Amino acid sequence: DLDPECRELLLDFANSSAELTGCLVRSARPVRLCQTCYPLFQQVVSKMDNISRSCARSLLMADRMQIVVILSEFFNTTWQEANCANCLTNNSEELSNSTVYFLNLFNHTLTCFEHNLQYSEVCKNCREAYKTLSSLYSEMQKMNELENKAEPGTHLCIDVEDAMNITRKLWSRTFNCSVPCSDTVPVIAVSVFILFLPVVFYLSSFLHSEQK
Amino acid sequence: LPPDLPDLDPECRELLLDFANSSAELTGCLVRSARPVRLCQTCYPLFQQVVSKMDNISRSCARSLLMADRMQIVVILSEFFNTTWQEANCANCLTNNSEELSNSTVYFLNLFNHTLTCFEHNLQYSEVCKNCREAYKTLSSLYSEMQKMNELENKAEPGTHLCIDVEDAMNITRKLWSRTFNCSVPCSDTVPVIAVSVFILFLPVVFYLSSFLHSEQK
Amino acid sequence: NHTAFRTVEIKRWVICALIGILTGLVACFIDIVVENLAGLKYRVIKGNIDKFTEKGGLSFSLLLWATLNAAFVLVGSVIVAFIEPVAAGSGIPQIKCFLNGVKIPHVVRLKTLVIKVSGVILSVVGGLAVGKEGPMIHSGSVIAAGISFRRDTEKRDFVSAGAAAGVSAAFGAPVGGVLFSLEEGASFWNQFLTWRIFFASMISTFTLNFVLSIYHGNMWDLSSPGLINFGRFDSEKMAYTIHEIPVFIAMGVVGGVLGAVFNALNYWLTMFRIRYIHRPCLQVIEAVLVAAVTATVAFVLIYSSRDCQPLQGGSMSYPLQLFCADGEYNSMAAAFFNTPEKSVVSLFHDPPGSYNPLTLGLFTLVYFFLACWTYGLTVSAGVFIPSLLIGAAWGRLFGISLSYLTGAAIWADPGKYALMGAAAQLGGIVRMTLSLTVIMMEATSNVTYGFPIMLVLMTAKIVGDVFIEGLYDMH
Amino acid sequence: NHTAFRTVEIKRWVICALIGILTGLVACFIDIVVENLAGLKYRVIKGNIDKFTEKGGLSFSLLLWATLNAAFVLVGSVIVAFIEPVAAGSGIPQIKCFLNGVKIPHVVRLKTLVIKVSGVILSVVGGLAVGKEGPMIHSGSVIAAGISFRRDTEKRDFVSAGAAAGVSAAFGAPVGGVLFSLEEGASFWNQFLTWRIFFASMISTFTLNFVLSIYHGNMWDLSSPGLINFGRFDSEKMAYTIHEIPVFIAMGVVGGVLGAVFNALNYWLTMFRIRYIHRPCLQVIEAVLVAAVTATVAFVLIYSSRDCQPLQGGSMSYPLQLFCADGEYNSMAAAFFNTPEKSVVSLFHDPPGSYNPLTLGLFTLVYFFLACWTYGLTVSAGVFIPSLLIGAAWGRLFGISLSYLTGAAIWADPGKYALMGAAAQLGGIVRMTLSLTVIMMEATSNVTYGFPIMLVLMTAKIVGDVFIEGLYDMH
Ligand SMILES: CC(C)CCC[C@@H](C)[C@H]1CC[C@H]2[C@@H]3CC=C4C[C@@H](OC(=O)CCC(=O)O)CC[C@]4(C)[C@H]3CC[C@]12C
Ligand SMILES: CC(C)CCC[C@@H](C)[C@H]1CC[C@H]2[C@@H]3CC=C4C[C@@H](OC(=O)CCC(=O)O)CC[C@]4(C)[C@H]3CC[C@]12C
Ligand SMILES: CC(C)CCC[C@@H](C)[C@H]1CC[C@H]2[C@@H]3CC=C4C[C@@H](OC(=O)CCC(=O)O)CC[C@]4(C)[C@H]3CC[C@]12C
Ligand SMILES: CC(C)CCC[C@@H](C)[C@H]1CC[C@H]2[C@@H]3CC=C4C[C@@H](OC(=O)CCC(=O)O)CC[C@]4(C)[C@H]3CC[C@]12C
Ligand SMILES: CC(C)CCC[C@@H](C)[C@H]1CC[C@H]2[C@@H]3CC=C4C[C@@H](OC(=O)CCC(=O)O)CC[C@]4(C)[C@H]3CC[C@]12C
Ligand SMILES: CC(C)CCC[C@@H](C)[C@H]1CC[C@H]2[C@@H]3CC=C4C[C@@H](OC(=O)CCC(=O)O)CC[C@]4(C)[C@H]3CC[C@]12C
Ligand SMILES: [Cl-]
Ligand SMILES: [Cl-]
Ligand SMILES: [Cl-]
Ligand SMILES: [Cl-]
Ligand SMILES: [Cl-]
Ligand SMILES: [Cl-]
Repeated sequence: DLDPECRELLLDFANSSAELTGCLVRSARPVRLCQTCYPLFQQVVSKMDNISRSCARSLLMADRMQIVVILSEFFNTTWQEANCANCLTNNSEELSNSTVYFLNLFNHTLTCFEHNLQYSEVCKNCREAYKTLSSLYSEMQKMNELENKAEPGTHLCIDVEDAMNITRKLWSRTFNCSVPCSDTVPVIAVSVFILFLPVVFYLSSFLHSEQK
Repeated sequence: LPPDLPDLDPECRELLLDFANSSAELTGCLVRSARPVRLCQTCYPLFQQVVSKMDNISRSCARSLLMADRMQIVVILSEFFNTTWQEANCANCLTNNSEELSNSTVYFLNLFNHTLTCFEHNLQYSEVCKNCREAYKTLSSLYSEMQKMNELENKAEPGTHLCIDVEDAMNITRKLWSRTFNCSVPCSDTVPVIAVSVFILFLPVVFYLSSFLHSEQK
Repeated sequence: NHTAFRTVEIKRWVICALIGILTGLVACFIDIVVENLAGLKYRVIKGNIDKFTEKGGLSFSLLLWATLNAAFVLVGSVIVAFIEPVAAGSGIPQIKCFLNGVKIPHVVRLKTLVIKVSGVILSVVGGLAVGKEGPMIHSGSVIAAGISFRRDTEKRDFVSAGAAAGVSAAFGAPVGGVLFSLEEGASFWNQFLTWRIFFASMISTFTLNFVLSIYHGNMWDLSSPGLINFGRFDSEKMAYTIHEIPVFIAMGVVGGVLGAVFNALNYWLTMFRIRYIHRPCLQVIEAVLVAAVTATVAFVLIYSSRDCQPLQGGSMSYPLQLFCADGEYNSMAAAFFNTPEKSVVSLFHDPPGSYNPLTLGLFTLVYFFLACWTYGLTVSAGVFIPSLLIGAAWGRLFGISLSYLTGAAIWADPGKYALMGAAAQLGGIVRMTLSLTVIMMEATSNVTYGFPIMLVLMTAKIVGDVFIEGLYDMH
Repeated sequence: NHTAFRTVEIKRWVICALIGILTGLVACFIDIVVENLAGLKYRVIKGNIDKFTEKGGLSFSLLLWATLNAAFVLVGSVIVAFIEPVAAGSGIPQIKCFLNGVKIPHVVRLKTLVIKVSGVILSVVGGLAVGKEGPMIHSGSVIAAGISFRRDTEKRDFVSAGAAAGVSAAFGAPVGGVLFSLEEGASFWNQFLTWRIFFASMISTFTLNFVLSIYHGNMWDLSSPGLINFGRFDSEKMAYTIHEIPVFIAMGVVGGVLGAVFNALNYWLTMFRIRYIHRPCLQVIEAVLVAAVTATVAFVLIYSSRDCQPLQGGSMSYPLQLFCADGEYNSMAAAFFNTPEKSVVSLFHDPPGSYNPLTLGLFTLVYFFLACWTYGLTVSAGVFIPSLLIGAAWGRLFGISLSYLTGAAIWADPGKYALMGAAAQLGGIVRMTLSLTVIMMEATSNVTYGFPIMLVLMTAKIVGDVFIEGLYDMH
């Protein structure tokens, strides 16, 4: 066994990882990872660093199944894939202003839908509320790429992505509100005219060569 | 809104909360059993509770909890717990019924305790290896036999590990026996080895010289 | 004496080192310019489509797409038809004739290289169903014949090195390039000549890999040995059994039959163009009309496509959302907006169920006839990449059908059959098997896949030759 | 007369298919029997060593090891020295002579194949510092000349197909086998002949891969294209840039210098053997003594090695624990107990902190002279694998020094330099460069590494030829 002062770092890391894992689950269906228990992840990585700073040898690589190592790697991997750094400020102490602005806009957009539920009313009452939310989300996408120099625009903070996907699924799948202007007749007329050009060109050249 | 997208369905809220505290208990028990490794003998009830809870939640809440979003927290957490169980390899040294440790593992742990408690009262390290040598020998024979049982009853791969708590038990004993106690068996076979090796290495010298000398004349 | 021989020999290696370096640089120039110009063109088209999607007036987006395609091909066809007609096509038959021994006028002039590189850039940016890898073989030959020893015997040897360097740069197959120079040469074995051909071939693919790496900033990563990179086939999914060998032979029959039909339609089309579209003005008009029709057919398929799925990490370079839910992008648009090399790679490496058979089937049928119609145009363009895309498209459909018929069996990986389909279409069309076979292994980096590939190519060639005779007899 | 030509040609393809099938089967027979016999021998030796480790009497374990090595080689040398002297060596010079045009007696007789296959099995099981891949070329040629067209020109073409099938089976490089047949032939290009050579080579590597999979139980992973499989080289650690190119050139000089010393030592040794050890009885005694010495030199290194580290998972088959803590195997024992092909693979792919420089350095120094001494023995054995093992051993040491001298830089990966060092030794020893390089790209399945491999191989040949001229002049 380890020293009694060396069993306190492991026990503190034990309950810190226990409560972080609890929040990860109970904040999963409506994804609220980076806004509910961002400090709990910070508390875990701080407590792990405390061990790294006279117990690292006897707790970290002391055996084949490095439970402390793999659990911290798993928590780090979950934090990285969830892009929770993008959700918080560069100081990583609270939610960024852009994320906070999106969250209340998401609340306001959902506040529309309840009022207009009692689907024709929803689509024609505050459609601009959905439009401004989508404009911000696209704006935050390009800002994210230009901020961390990410090559594509793919993955934002999972809280923001889930918030928008809930809105998009509500606006398109549950409600039928998307109304794109489809000019089928002008499209057919132009496409047919262009597709009929090679017929004229091949026939005219064939007939011109005949009779010289 | 429908009670699906913005908020959890009461049927699925309670199931997710039940999986939440089950996963919290397993993670807490995983860390506190990391050193010394008592993982697969103490966390087996908690791991079975987690996998049962996940199965209960997945076949009226499977589609709204598992793949309802990109970051499938429930899926990845269960995959991590499953991966830890497989790499720790406690499937082999847990019984087929899987309510308690197998007879082999129970027989190893009590001998490991007996070997360790024999070391404790032999300090007050010459006396430790002078007296408590047969106890280490039978424990090491069991572990070597345990590997062969794993290579035959399970038949996975040569060099496959047993459950980590058993392997850590032997590594603690081996490190105690050879590193701290410094109990090494001297060898007096160096002189016969050199004599035989020198004789064999000297054979090609004779063979090449004799061939050259024989062919020097006729 | 030895002093004179060694002085000449080192200059041969020095020249063949420059041939490989310059061939790789030209491939870098073609790849960089095409990527930047096509990206600018597609951003304009995508931006215009998005503006008109909800406000109305999508017919103007179709007109802009057709005009942009026509404008680029207008320049790309005027220079080929009016200045240097020899630059038309991939230029391989001209290079094969040069290595054979017959000199076609204006094949190895510096003007031809400028027009061939400019023509292939404008033709690819012009939206034609073509590939830029084919003309790279002609470009290497012209570099070799100009950099170079002012005699016929040495010049042919250098041109062989240049053609080999072009094949190596185009596909990342230095050994395949050496094989290509060997069979087209068909001369006595020269150890030193084959050595400097290999030296030029491997220098060429390294220069392309190195310069593109610094262009991407990822100097510590060399993952672009050629213009088209198939990817890595080191997957348990990409594993075959002996029971699939008869299935692969069946794909070769399909590739041979489709390749024969591809050549049959192109043969009759070529006879029409020779008789009636021989005037340079008509060739330019025909190339412009094909480019306009290619954009129109692509737009019609995109407009009528009702299947769209959410954006992946790199599924689309320019994701086009049209008439479906927010956060989802048209799948058919990704087929046409993405570069044909990117489409081939995605078909090779994609999880099962990624492609809807209807949109993939419609794209395959349309692209098959567009590629057949596009070949023979008085533009500098190849046919290997369209042949690869056609084969991968229906090969993936074959894999999709097998998974449905065998209950989603593990061995019925659509990506694996996409590779087999791509080889079958290439085999049934180009009828060049040895150098092609080595190219696939070097592209796939999998020796074990050579055997099904070799069988598929061999089946396609013999089936294609028999079917071509039968079709001509019926006519 | 097209009907007569077709019947003749299909029979040629049928024969060339059997040549590939039988060549692969012989490779399977050699691989299966060797691993079973060597497994039985090492289990006996390991069991005997573990019995005498604590109770004393390890000198008896040394005697048992030497006797077991001598007994196998005694049978393997008697059948070669007394029955078929032509089967001695790898048979590469005999095959090159036959393909040249000059026929050596008894090269392509059926008895030679039996002696060659039996001799290579016994010599490898006999513990000699040799490899079984080299003789596989000779085995394929004899199969081709027996299955087969009873005229000299057809025999040469068929033998070249067998030799090509041997290279493909030995190394999993079907294209390398085709190249090897082309240069050793050095005749007019033949499209159909090069096709049958390519067909036979490609069947041979598939038959070996397929049958070994059946033996290994699992079938859905054809992971053994050849007798020696390098592995996968797709790692971020395993990458390079321009800055490492001059380093690779320097390592090619080392391989050429060491290869020249390897040849110079073997040349003087061969001169002694011809003058004094030309009798068949003395040849058998010499081979037995080398086998006894090889076991003895291996034992003293294993006995005196203080470096043992715990079992890190696989990487061996017979973990020998000697004089150190339980649960830890002797590091030097794994160097000799493991097959040379397995040792090469571990050197290529391993974490940068897996080899002790002293343990690896001592093994490299001893194995270099053991391999040089074992080459001229009157046994059926090759030198390709020992040269690969020597090069990978000091190549890894070069990578270890680079990590120390550059502060564990990420570009100084020892595994990458092990591969480059393996090429340098192999290129500087055999001086065959055009066929060898194609094998390496096929073996590593990475075209990006072809360029450094090319420069390393070319550098080794140039300095090797210069050094042997200087060394001979000094003598
Ligand atoms: C982004 C780039 C790669 C797009 C390509 C557009 C231009 C850079 C290309 C297209 C047409 C090319 C021209 C085609 C033909 C000529 C004529 C040629 O002059 C002659 O010696 C021949 C004159 C004749 O016989 O008509 C010199 C090169 C030049 C100007 C070429 C220069 C490069 C041009 C302008
Ligand atoms: C005159 C010859 C030489 C060419 C004839 C071409 C026709 C066979 C093509 C050209 C344009 C095509 C049309 C282009 C667009 C549409 C709209 C499409 O309707 C939708 O799906 C609208 C909703 C949506 O956008 O999803 C149905 C197919 C249709 C009529 C197509 C049917 C086939 C058409 C008429
Ligand atoms: C067909 C779809 C699914 C793919 C898109 C490709 C078409 C727009 C292309 C491919 C081949 C082309 C055809 C190739 C040859 C001809 C023959 C040509 O001349 C004749 O029909 C008369 C010849 C004579 O009288 O000898 C008229 C144009 C046409 C039909 C072309 C029209 C445009 C076609 C159908
Ligand atoms: C585990 C080991 C010790 C088993 C032994 C395997 C080989 C050493 C044996 C098995 C089959 C034997 C072969 C069986 C038949 C013959 C034919 C025989 O030819 C003759 O009858 C003529 C001999 C002559 O006069 O030269 C020569 C020996 C040879 C090749 C034998 C050589 C020794 C072989 C290869
Ligand atoms: C007569 C010619 C042709 C051959 C000469 C051979 C010697 C140079 C070799 C053969 C055996 C070797 C010895 C083998 C073993 C050892 C034991 C070693 O020390 C130990 O006792 C370590 C072993 C352990 O306890 O693990 C020191 C080197 C030494 C004397 C070696 C020194 C070098 C020796 C004498
Ligand atoms: C560093 C060593 C321990 C690695 C293992 C290899 C040696 C055991 C081998 C390699 C080369 C062999 C030598 C090759 C040639 C000779 C020369 C030979 O003597 C002569 O030829 C004498 C000629 C004369 O007297 O003119 C005696 C055997 C010997 C030393 C051999 C003895 C065994 C050697 C040293
Ligand atoms: Cl052409
Ligand atoms: Cl082409
Ligand atoms: Cl192309
Ligand atoms: Cl020989
Ligand atoms: Cl060998
Ligand atoms: Cl050899």
